[PDB]
Amino acid sequence: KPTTFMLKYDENGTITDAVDCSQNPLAELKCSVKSFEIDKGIYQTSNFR
Amino acid sequence: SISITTEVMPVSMAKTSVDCNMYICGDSTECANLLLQYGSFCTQLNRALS
Amino acid sequence: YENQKQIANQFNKAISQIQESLTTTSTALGKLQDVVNQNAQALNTLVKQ
Ligand SMILES: *[C@@H]1O[C@H](CO)[C@@H](O)[C@H](O)[C@H]1NC(C)=O
Repeated sequence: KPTTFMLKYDENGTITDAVDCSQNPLAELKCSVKSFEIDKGIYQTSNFR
Repeated sequence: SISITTEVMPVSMAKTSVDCNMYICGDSTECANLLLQYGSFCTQLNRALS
Repeated sequence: YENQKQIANQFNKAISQIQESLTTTSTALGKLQDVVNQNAQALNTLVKQ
């Protein structure tokens, strides 16, 4: 199914890890700030309809 | 003599948010695709206001 | 002049506590970190454009 992924290329050029930006709110928050580790707080991510 | 005077100081203003895809486009779906070609202007605007 | 030893000891203990609270990774320098972060996000936006 057509989804958005944030793939992780390592030092040697291979894909080691990825997140699915449509699974949870937390995976969307990971994709929007472009990181795997998030600090504490409140963050705006997207808009709802 | 004893005198009591007043000083008025502003501290804050009204907080505001905007929806770009509703302000610029609305409910349309051709406008959304045409607006995707401009990069992140609306992520940038939402950060500034927030 | 009559309580000089107690005052000198309180000064030295407070200095050591400043040192021990800065060593223990508690983030009290978040303002200079915010300066760094804002400059880097500005340049990331300009290069991504
Ligand atoms: C890259 O490849 C070399 C040789 O195959 C290996 O020794 C090295 O550990 C690899 N680097 C990583 C980060 O896996």
